[PDB]
Amino acid sequence: AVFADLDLRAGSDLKALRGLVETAAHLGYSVVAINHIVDFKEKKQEIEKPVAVSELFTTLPIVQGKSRPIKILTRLTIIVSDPSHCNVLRATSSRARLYDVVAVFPKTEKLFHIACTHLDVDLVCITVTEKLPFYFKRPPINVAIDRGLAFELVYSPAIKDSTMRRYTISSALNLMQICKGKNVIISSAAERPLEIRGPYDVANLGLLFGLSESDAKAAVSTNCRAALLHGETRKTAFGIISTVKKP
Amino acid sequence: AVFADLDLRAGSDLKALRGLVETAAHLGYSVVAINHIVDFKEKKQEIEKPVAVSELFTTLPIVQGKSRPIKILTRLTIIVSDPSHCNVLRATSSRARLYDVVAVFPKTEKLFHIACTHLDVDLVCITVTEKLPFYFKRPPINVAIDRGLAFELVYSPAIKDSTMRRYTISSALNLMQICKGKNVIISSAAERPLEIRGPYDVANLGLLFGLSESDAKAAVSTNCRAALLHGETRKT
Amino acid sequence: VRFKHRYLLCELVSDDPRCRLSLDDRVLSSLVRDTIARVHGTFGAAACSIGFAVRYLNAYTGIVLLRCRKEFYQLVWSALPFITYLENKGHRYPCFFNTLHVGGTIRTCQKFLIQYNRRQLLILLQNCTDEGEREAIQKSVTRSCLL
Amino acid sequence: ATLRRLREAPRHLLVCEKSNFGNHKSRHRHLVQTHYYNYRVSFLIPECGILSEELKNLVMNTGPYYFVKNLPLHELITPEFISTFIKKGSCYALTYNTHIDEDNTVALLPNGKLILSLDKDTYEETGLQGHPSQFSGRKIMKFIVSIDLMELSLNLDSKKYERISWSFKEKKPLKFDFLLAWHKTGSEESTMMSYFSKYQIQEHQPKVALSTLRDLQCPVLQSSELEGTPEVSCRALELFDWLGAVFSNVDLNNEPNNFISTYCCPEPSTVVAKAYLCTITGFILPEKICLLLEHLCHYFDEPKLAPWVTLSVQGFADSPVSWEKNEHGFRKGGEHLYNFVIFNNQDYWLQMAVGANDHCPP
Amino acid sequence: IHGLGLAINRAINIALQLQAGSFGSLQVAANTSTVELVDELEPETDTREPLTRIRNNSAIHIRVFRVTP
Amino acid sequence: PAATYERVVYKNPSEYHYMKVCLEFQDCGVGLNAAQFKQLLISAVKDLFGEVDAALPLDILTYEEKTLSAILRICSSGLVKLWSSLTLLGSYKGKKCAFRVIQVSPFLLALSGNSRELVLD
RNA sequence: GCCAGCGAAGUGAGUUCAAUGGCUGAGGUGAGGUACCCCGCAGGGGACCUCAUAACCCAAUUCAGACUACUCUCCUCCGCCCAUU
Repeated sequence: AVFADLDLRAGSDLKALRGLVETAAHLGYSVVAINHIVDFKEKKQEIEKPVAVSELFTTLPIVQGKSRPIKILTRLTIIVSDPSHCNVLRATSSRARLYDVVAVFPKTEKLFHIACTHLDVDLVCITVTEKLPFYFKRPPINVAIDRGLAFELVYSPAIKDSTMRRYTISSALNLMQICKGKNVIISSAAERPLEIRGPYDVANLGLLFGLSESDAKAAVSTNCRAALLHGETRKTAFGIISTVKKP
Repeated sequence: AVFADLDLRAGSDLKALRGLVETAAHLGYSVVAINHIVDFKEKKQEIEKPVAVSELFTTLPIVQGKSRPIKILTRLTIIVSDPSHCNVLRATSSRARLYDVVAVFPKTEKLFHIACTHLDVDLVCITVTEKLPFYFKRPPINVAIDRGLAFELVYSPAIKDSTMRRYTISSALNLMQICKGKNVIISSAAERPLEIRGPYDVANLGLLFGLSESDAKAAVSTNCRAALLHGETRKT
Repeated sequence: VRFKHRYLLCELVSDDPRCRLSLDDRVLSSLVRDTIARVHGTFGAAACSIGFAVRYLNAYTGIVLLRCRKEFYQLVWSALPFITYLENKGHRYPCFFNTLHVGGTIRTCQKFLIQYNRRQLLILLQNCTDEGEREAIQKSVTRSCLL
Repeated sequence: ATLRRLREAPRHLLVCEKSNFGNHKSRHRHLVQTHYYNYRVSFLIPECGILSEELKNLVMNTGPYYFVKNLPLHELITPEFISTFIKKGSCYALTYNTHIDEDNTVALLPNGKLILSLDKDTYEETGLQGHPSQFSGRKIMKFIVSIDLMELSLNLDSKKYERISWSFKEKKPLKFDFLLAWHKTGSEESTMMSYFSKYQIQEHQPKVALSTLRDLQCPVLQSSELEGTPEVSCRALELFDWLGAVFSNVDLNNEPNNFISTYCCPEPSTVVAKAYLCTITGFILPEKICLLLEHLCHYFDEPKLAPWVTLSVQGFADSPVSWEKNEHGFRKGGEHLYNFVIFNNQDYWLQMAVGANDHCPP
Repeated sequence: IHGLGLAINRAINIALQLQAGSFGSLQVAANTSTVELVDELEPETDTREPLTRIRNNSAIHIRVFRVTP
Repeated sequence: PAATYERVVYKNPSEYHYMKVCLEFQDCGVGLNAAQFKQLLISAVKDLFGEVDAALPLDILTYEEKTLSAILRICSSGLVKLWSSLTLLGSYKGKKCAFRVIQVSPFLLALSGNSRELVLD
């Protein structure tokens, strides 16, 4: 029962990035992941040396739980709008095998179907900003629940405008009447040093979404475990993981 | 299955009074009664001929539902603040035996205790507007439900003020934790000619007050039927 | 693979009938979606906006048909008493009144509108007592037998 | 559907029992001795400005308790540790700050049953016979293994002992931070500091907070009425809501203002001039509470001015197994607690608090 | 509406209450006639034969129009 | 005096749920008040659940100014509706804030000790 | 190989811009507990209290049959490994 995972979308300086690690370590978070926003306009993919976790952190993260170090992982979130840009993402299966968990952000119903059936990703970002209606069809959902695909239902409405509170609750309740709530995770993309809540309080925002009476606690613990483990079988191989042990 | 029996607090003129009767006849109402405001300021006793509805209305109340005439009743609302004014109600009970259903408005929890036990009334007016301190106690509620005494909740939050919306929903839920919904009615006062709601509209407005999932429909139908059934033996 | 809908009827009962002429689908969609945000918060303002749409509206008659879900019909049907002050160029005070909450099923939702319309013209006979209007009632009965 | 679960309920339970201390079939001793983990022990006596010196020496002698950093599980199953503490008394172990629904949690029983709660990543690697504890839908995430060390002590060369001892040493290393304590019930007295000389053991004393509250508005009670008579006595449910506010420094009046506090006293009440407060914060042995329960039972040997006293013991929010069978989880809160409202006529009220996913014994 | 001799005591009752109920111009025309009624009686006896009695009963035909007011 | 035994097993008799309140601010200018914290609770539920749920029965207990710790309670219908409204930083003036919950238990006797750390070393 | 239909009111659900598996309370069965009662063979029954009752999925003219997606469950047939004698 690996508990209190995150998906943070913030990088501009090491002063604000280390502050989010110490703040998440304070409340309940044991494994903290960092996304990387890649757009289709710039066509830039900085994959080689993006973060340097062991080099640019001061060697000792401390949580109030088991007092274990934080498994700081680097994830990838690609804003995808055109099918002429996803071909570069399909070329990353053999060129650059980094960014352990890869998340995709679709915008087209023709592109949402191939991401859940044909494209090999780990999670799918569903966020609605500034009047983005999108229909949720049942055949691309019913295959993803057996395949192992999850959904980053990333919430951050309290940053700038209170009108963004409507577009998060509208798109989530469109999903809960259709997906039935098998593997849907929630996380907050925080850029400010106080935009993260405790994981005991996050589980009601998924119950604000509905999703269960009890699996809303498991939507941050159990479904985040199956979503992180989907990136491990995509990283090395799907059936055999060979690790080098040198004592 | 006598449905939509609510009460109005309305007297200014015959034009505004008949407009509320024709509007209530249009929606669902088969029993409409007129309340009279009696307080300790003026100390007036107009009991014999207050309105005489049957001698002024043009003899035909027609509804578009069951298509039956409306039994128009006369009810009284006494605002009581001091216990010296409560003794007036025990003196006028034998002098003028009118006003078939009697409703009283208490303000003190010591006076609320004798209203639920010793004072002979039929309904209890509970309206909290603009910071009225009145807390509810559990033993005076448990006697009134066994006696058959009802409790009012008169609302008009949608037109006049927005600050008055909060005191009608907060003082209601202080009563819902104790009374449990054995005999609770929810009527509405109407001074303007459009301050009334529909017959099935009260059934979600009681669910807006909470209190039930199905018995909120019985708060306008079943608990309102027990007012005339218990008040008829008090008159005779 | 299909959604279960709920269809609720409404009726504007008011004087000063210039308010009944100022009815539009753009105004009604901006009225109901705003008054849910005034009574409830941003939860019900968007939970009753993903299936909410207008389908049937007659400004000369005054019947309002609205769309809502099985899971969220209790928020729209509880926001109906708190609809006042339809602000326009003039001074208007309408107020909606429900008739019967129909569970989907448009056909019998139109059947209840027929029996409500037939009971309204029969009561209107003796109360109005107009010779020019009674001939217009006879035009309504004769054309209804031709249907 | 979506609107029902936003307002319905969480699961909570309360069992109220009245009884007699002089009864031969009373289970006031068996329910406390077989309650395994205790953190908060608080007792109240109204109208007590001068504490008795016998009770004051009992508060300062509840512990001590030890804390060992990074202690492995194979140390607790050696025959040297069993013959020292387990065979000659009752030794307790609780993994500190390892939550019951987040990480691995190992607990030790005085009957010699090492009952530990593991997750799915550890239950499949250790290879110990267990069973599921709470269903989380379909993906079962937690498992509990019960290891009886006293039955393994009869045959140390058996196949059951070598399966468990190999599973901790070379098969799966598991170190934890234990809250260790031992009750001296043996002939040869050996301290815990002499045995754990390798690891970082620290002797800790329980925190004692002594306070005196004035002008407390205590309710009126009748011991032969649990539901509460109207306008004469109070309900036993109403005291369990009132009692936590006195310990949390909440004793206010009605203030009609912008900040109205709608917390009324349970009526009918009685103005009590003095009230003694105590808070014993630490890893408390249940045997020390039994000497505390019998001293409060002997508090009414003399005619006292107080009508009733208080004994309320709050357990941890991290205890795997309490009340000998109940697997206490953690679903958005929920704690286990019991209470004693001791009267002058040897009668007591037993108010047991049940959390979210928890059961209750008689 | 039809009805026999006992039924026409209450078949007239549903027609007149429809006038105050439906509230519209509904013309009522009634037509009386004769309904024959053959009764058979036969005991369980070998020497007996069923004597078939003759009897008549009164009926009505209360006809409700839909007259345009 | 007498000697008897009674077994009554209640099932959800509480109808109340207590909450420990902890506040965190960015700037050091904490110009709050017990009357002003009540205004922050009403306007926060009004922005998510509205004016009807804004006047749910809730009260402030043992409020402190320096520590910014209080105790709130709403019934079983309003336990969910308070966690959601205060999650999205219902600030007073406009400076950004956070609301982080220490412990939740339906009784103050279970809330008074600790649930978060459970020993402070 | 080829050849045969009837626009006419109303399906123990009968919708068609596509109704209906509701809540509470008390049981059944499947685990757990008793300071309770009766029968007297250490035993058994009753009473009371806590909890599970689902997943797969949706009528569109209907029925029989094959195929496929299934577990709160019951019946039949067995395998592997652990431990015991």
